[PDB]
Amino acid sequence: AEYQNIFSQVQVRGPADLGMTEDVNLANRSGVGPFSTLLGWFGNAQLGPIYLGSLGVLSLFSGLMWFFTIGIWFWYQAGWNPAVFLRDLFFFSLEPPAPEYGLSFAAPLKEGGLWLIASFFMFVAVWSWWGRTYLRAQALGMGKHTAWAFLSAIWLWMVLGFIRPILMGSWSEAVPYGIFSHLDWTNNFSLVHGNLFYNPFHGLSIAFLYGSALLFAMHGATILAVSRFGGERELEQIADRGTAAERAALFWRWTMGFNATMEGIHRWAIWMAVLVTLTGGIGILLSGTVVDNWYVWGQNHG
Amino acid sequence: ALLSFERKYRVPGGTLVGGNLFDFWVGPFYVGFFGVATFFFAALGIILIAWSAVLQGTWNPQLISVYPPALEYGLGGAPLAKGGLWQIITICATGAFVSWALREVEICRKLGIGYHIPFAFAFAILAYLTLVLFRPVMMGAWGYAFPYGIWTHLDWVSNTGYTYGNFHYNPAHMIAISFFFTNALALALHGALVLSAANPEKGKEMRTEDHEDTFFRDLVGYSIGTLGIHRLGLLLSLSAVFFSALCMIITGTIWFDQWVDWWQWWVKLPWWANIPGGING
Amino acid sequence: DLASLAIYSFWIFLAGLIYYLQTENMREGYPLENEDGTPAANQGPFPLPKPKTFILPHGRGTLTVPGPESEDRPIALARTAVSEGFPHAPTGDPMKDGVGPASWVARRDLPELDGHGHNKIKPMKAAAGFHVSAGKNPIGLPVRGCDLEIAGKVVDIWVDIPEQMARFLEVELKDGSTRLLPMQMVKVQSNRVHVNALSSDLFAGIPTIKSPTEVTLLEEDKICGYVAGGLMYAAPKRK
Ligand code: BCL
Ligand code: BCL
Ligand code: BCL
Ligand code: BCL
Ligand SMILES: CC[C@H]1c2cc3[nH]c4c(c3C)C(=O)[C@H](C(=O)OC)c4c3nc(cc4[nH]c(cc(n2)[C@@H]1C)c(C(C)=O)c4C)[C@@H](C)[C@@H]3CCC(=O)OC/C=C(\C)CCC[C@H](C)CCC[C@H](C)CCCC(C)C
Ligand SMILES: CC[C@H]1c2cc3[nH]c4c(c3C)C(=O)[C@H](C(=O)OC)c4c3nc(cc4[nH]c(cc(n2)[C@@H]1C)c(C(C)=O)c4C)[C@@H](C)[C@@H]3CCC(=O)OC/C=C(\C)CCC[C@H](C)CCC[C@H](C)CCCC(C)C
Ligand SMILES: COC(C)(C)C/C=C/C(C)=C/C=C/C(C)=C/C=C/C(C)=C\C=C\C=C(C)\C=C\C=C(/C)CC/C=C(\C)CCC=C(C)C
Ligand SMILES: CCCCCCCCCCCC[N+](C)(C)[O-]
Ligand SMILES: CCCCCCCCCCCC[N+](C)(C)[O-]
Ligand SMILES: CCCCCCCCCCCC[N+](C)(C)[O-]
Ligand SMILES: CCCCCCCCCCCC[N+](C)(C)[O-]
Ligand SMILES: [Fe+3]
Repeated sequence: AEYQNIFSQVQVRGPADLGMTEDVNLANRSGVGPFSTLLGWFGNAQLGPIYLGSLGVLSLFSGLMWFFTIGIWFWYQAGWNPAVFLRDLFFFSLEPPAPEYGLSFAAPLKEGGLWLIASFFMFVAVWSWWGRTYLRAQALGMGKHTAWAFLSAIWLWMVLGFIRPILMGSWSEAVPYGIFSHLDWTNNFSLVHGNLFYNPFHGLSIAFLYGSALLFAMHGATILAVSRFGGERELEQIADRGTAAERAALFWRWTMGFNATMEGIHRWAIWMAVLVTLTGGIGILLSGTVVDNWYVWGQNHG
Repeated sequence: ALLSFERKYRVPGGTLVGGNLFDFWVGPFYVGFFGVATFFFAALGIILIAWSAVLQGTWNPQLISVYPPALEYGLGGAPLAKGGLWQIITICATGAFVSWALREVEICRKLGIGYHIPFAFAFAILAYLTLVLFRPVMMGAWGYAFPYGIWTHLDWVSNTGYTYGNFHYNPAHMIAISFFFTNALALALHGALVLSAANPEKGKEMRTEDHEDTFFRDLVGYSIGTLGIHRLGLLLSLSAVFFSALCMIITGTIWFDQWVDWWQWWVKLPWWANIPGGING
Repeated sequence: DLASLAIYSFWIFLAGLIYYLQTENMREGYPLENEDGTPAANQGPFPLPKPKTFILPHGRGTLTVPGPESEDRPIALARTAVSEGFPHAPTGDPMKDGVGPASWVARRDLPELDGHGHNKIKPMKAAAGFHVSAGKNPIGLPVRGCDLEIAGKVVDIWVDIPEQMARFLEVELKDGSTRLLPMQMVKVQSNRVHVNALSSDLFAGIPTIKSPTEVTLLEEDKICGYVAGGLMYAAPKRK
């Protein structure tokens, strides 16, 4: 049994790391938190410092409001009984206002008003966290990749609960907040649009989702296999290619006839993943707005 | 035919079977004994599929489909035209995959690297083998397996699914989706992080792995690090396919009713089974 | 209809994406060569990308890829056949000449610097505040080779300061001289550190570092190269 390098054999702690400074306002960075010996077997042990500016707190307030609004409703349904609350936890659901009210904000709370309220809160929570994702990068001088990639996730979300409800003229087209109920919605959606297995965007989204698990399995396993030559130091292997980068490229070239570079593999990676929610959001956006039934559409594309 | 740095790595040795007999390349491709084994198994399978296409009367790939023996044949043989072509192709596919994995182990040895890749591939091979071999054998007929066609195999997914109600409610299937969605979140992030460090603004210098850790700590108050994120990705992925295989090996065998109803063990727990109010009372 | 325009558009986008992605992954190793180092005739369908330039931190200069590709070292190998596609035999000691699984590349002879500009990898003695915080501390442990003899003893752990991670063990030989072994190639046990890749007589041969408080990217590559190459070449001394 040679060492496989999935868990560290020996942890090593030094002075807490307060990070690079660049242009970050350090007034907003918290203090280094504890050190997890548990986490440290797999990755970093430092639960060190989080930055919290004005966007960060806007995000955390809105996020909790959304989370609490759904929760007090769950208790109302549970009859304030803690045993029933815990029993029927996955069964509770905050449902959208019925089709009658359309795209209006005039529905009663015990009939979808709470849904609008929670959604407004989730809306500000998500876009402010996105802005946070951009600004945190600009402070450090880094490219905006993480922000662009996050936009693709926002796309699907944006379509499921906002854009497509508005093109259908009703808030009842949106997803309810609930564990079992948001699943039933998903099943119901495919059924009502003539089976999503016929949506050519759904099957593309699936290919990318599958391909993400394939790619990361490939990449992760490859960096581990060449970590005996310092493979994980990816940025330096980009600026000054070592034998880690070469052996990695060569494994794959000898296997499938082509290969990536150390930078290039991360371009493959960001795109494979990004196209999951990109293609997915287009396929949902078209469902019920332009195509009523994907079986029918598939029979005579048009 | 060679990368600028390639020649120093193309030395003799590392093969598992046959010595130096198959120790060579064709263009970029390494051969080896299992390179030969893969071609054999792949050619046979492709020939059997073409011959299965003539019995059907299409050469359209969107129509072609090779079905298992029907349930009547059990775990026994079947005439080629109605079951046996599938059964043999399945042996030819299994043979192509295992051979391919073992060919990766030989490429590993010549390059002096770890075995993580073959190891990871063997999880995909295992998921396939669950659907076409393990679950069929436990159930009692090859007919429970899936058909080799582009859309017909999707039909099998839909019909196997709905045999048990909304298949969302398979709890092992819930777990597998989590890893799938999480593994893609992680892949988006890892790729974006390295690229934002490698490609900063304007005429800024190349950032460092320190900036990468700072960025994430800035953002969510933690950063797992470069060794870690590669250990994570390998794990989320392999975990997703592990729970996938699991959710199917239990469906039709230990559980064969509607999956939604399994969740009544929870709601009929005696402490709260009868208490009025809620959804289930 | 709209949906048919969208899917047709997507397939054309995806093709330009695959093209972009593949040319991006041609910034190293290309153009392709024949086994004699001359430019191969068939390069495939994709052209080389327009070069890009990384501004390296710490005034270390500039990198432009794609650019002139050369090994910048002797390759002690010889053809075993009259045609393309066959193994190239080591003409000397593959371990010592640095070929095959023992390959290294001529990386820069500077150490890697962290974000602030300090050496990334230090010995722990010179690493202010760093300590073994979990697992068996290897320092002081005898080191065994794949022939079941002792080769040395661990005198220190060299750490990645930004990663807060053990990258090497420094080992002392009968000489009194030390070597670096990579963490990834050793098994830290309760009574010893075991090394599968190397037998005891091969520890002397490990590339030494020219300054005893820092490793360079060139020396990391020669050391890691040397001990990985042992899995193949030290195998008439294993089990
Ligand atoms: C295809 C898109 C469909 C849909 C189809 C499904 C299906 C199908 C499944 C889920 C599942 C999940 N969905 Mg959903 N879901 C949609 C949109 C959403 C959105 C949204 C867009 O805002 C949210 C917040 C969720 C949230 C959730 C989680 C409750 C759960 C795990 C997600 C995950 O692994 O993230 C990964 C990353 C994270 C950072 C996690 C953080 C989020 C927290 C809330 C996750 C808790 C998970 C929990 C600890 C373990 C699973 C539950 C237990 C088995 C009881 N879904 C739409 C309507 N969703 C799975 C599930 O298990 O539900 C029961 C599942 O099987
Ligand atoms: C995995 C769980 C289910 C299942 C559920 C689904 C669902 C649900 C969907 C697919 C979809 C696909 N499935 Mg399926 N599928 C299963 C098992 C398989 C197996 C198998 C085990 O051997 C294969 C070969 C495939 C292959 C495929 C592709 C035709 C298609 C694209 C997915 C993809 O991008 O992969 C990720 C991998 C990569 C990007 C790497 C490249 C792999 C290429 C694309 C493989 C294509 C080869 C194919 C044409 C067969 C050639 C055989 C011989 C060489 C002639 N499925 C089982 C039964 N599959 C999607 C589709 O588009 O329907 C048509 C879809 O919506
Ligand atoms: C019976 C079910 C139907 C069906 C109905 C649907 C529906 C409906 C949808 C999908 C969608 C998807 N389906 Mg389908 N699907 C079926 C069968 C399958 C099968 C199969 C049988 O093997 C597979 C592999 C898939 C696979 C997939 C995915 C490719 C795709 C979702 C991508 C994603 O990552 O969303 C996960 C990601 C998100 C939802 C975005 C999340 C973004 C936000 C911003 C994050 C949450 C933030 C929030 C503030 C919370 C943070 C705090 C936390 C709570 C802690 N489906 C059948 C045909 N499927 C989706 C799609 O893309 O359609 C094409 C979709 O909406
Ligand atoms: C209507 C459909 C039902 C349903 C019914 C089922 C059933 C039934 C199954 C799944 C399975 C899966 N479901 Mg479901 N599922 C539904 C809705 C969903 C939703 C959703 C609504 O959002 C999602 C995200 C999922 C997600 C998932 C995954 C967890 C899982 C598929 C991954 C997998 O097994 O890979 C595993 C990967 C492989 C088998 C591929 C192996 C590849 C091999 C080794 C090599 C191929 C080589 C190739 C031929 C070479 C070609 C290339 C070149 C020519 C060389 N389901 C609804 C409720 N689901 C499947 C599963 O869990 O499988 C175990 C399954 O069978
Ligand atoms: C291409 C799309 C893929 C993807 C990518 C992706 N997602 C992203 C990003 C990217 C590139 C980001 O940069 C961004 C991120 O911040 O990553 C860490 C994000 C993100 N994706 C997230 C979730 C997520 N993404 C999903 C999916 C996907 N994201 C795909 C796989 C899903 C699915 C599968 O449905 C989920 C659940 C978030 C972790 C994060 C954005 C967070 C956000 O915007 O919310 C704002 C803040 C709040 C709501 C705070 C309240 C949180 C809780 C409701 C309360 C509990 C927390 C509290 C602090 C108390 C703790 C007490 C405990 C005891 C509980
Ligand atoms: C941990 C599992 C995850 C993963 C990982 C993974 N896959 C891998 C690897 C790894 C680590 C490789 O090293 C290996 C690779 O070489 O990648 C480029 C591979 C690989 N994963 C592949 C595909 C693949 N992986 C899949 C899934 C997964 N792979 C998961 C996401 C899927 C899914 C999601 O469906 C597919 C389609 C291949 C690209 C490659 C293996 C290629 C190979 O085995 O070559 C030998 C075989 C042939 C040349 C052809 C044989 C043909 C048969 C004889 C006849 C056809 C039979 C078949 C059943 C037809 C079915 C068709 C219909 C269903 C449409
Ligand atoms: C323990 O006790 C406490 C107090 C903590 C309460 C417990 C909390 C609980 C039990 C929380 C449970 C919540 C759950 C499980 C939520 C589940 C959500 C799920 C599973 C999926 C979410 C999908 C929803 C999406 C896709 C919503 C998208 C919303 C948008 C795109 C924005 C929509 C915005 C609207 C309509 C308003 C627009 C307004 C303007 C002015 C722009
Ligand atoms: C419908 C909105 C979709 C937004 C998609 C944004 C594309 C971002 C692509 C990933 C980042 C790419 N890069 C490196 C080319 O900049
Ligand atoms: C499915 C993608 C496969 C990519 C493999 C590309 C290899 C091209 C090799 C061309 C040189 C010639 N050959 C095969 C005769 O040796
Ligand atoms: C062939 C016609 C053009 C189709 C569109 C091509 C899309 C290329 C996508 C990659 C662009 C990348 N980027 C932003 C990094 O330059
Ligand atoms: C999803 C798989 C996409 C594969 C795209 C095609 C890759 C083949 C490129 C071969 C280029 C290399 N070569 C061998 C000529 O140097
Ligand atoms: Fe990486």
